[PDB]
Formats: sequence, C-alpha cells, structure tokens
Amino acid sequence: DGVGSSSGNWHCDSQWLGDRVITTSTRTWALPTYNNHLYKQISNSTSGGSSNDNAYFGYSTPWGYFDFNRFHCHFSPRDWQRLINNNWGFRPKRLNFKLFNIQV
Amino acid sequence: LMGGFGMKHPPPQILIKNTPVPADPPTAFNKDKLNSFITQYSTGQVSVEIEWELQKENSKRWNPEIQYTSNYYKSNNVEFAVNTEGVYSEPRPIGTRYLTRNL
Repeated sequence: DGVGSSSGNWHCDSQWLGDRVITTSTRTWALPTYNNHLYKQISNSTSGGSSNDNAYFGYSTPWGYFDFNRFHCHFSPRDWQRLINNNWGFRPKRLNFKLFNIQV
Repeated sequence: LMGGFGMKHPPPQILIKNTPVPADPPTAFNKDKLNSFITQYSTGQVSVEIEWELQKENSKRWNPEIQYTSNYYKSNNVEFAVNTEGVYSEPRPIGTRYLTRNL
C-alpha cells in the first residue's frame, strides 16, 4: 500500500473451541545481510575440521529463513498445561503465515 | 455458611416408609389400635440425575496454574480406591479453588 499505513496487526492469542485449538503468534524479527550477498562453498576444510566422521561439503547462502517448528512458538505454558491435562491427543491441521510492516 | 447454594425452594424432601402390615388380629372386636405387626423391611435402587451448568476459564495468564493432582510416588493403596478389605475411603478433603482470576 503506502509508507504511512500499517500492513498488518499484532495477533498473539489462542482460541479453544470444542475439538480445536487455534494458536496465533506474532513476533518482531530483524534480518541482516548474510555473506555479503554471496553464495559460498563451505566444508570442514573451510572450518578446519579434521575427523572423517565430521567431514562435510555444502554452501552458505545470503538468504535466511523462518523456523516456527518448536511448540513454545505456538503455545504459552498455560496453553500447554491446558492441552496436556485435558486431552488424549492432538495433531496440527492448518497453517497461516504472514509477513507485514516490513522496514528496510 | 457451611458452603454451597442457598435456595428458597431447595430440592424437596423425599419421604419413604414401609406400610405397616398387621399380624393376625383377634377374632373378637377390640377398639384398640393394632400394636402387632409382621416384621418387615424393603430394599431397592435409587437414581439421582443432576444437570450442572459450567462457567469456563477465560484467563490470559501466561504461566501454568495450580491444579489438583494425584502424586506419582508409590503407596500401598491407591487414593480414592477400595481397600484390600473392600473399604472405600476418601483420603483428603478436596476444595474447588485451583484456577485463578484477577481481583
């Protein structure tokens, strides 16, 4: 839209329906430039590794990524208590992801 | 004051009695009330069904709360279970107040 408008709102709550729980988490992030915008070959040689069990070859990228793959990202400790004391089981169903209010 | 729900019209009293069954009366009339009865008692089943309305917790509290629990540690008996002699017991009084609210 424009410079002066917020592109999204903070939504952090959790919502307990009968057989469903909807967690929503909002955080503030910062993204540096990585690798001076470069792709780089990396290996245990570039890091000085020695043992064959630890040898590797790969690439580091200028990119970065989001990880919400831990439960404390989505559940407050109270919500976790509420889950584990009342339920025999749970599984994830849907996912919704948003990036907004970007500031460079 | 002992706790619970005060009511102008509480659940009504349910009164039950075995109806007296006279023993053999005399064969000449007597005006006295009969004091001689067949020894008697009754048994049966009772069902009580109560519907209870609940008020859910809405809390925004972040940290986990106090809850009533059983303790895992080994014991000769299970709490709130039957004895080795068949005697059910209640080991502790349990109140209702665990969850919290703001004041």
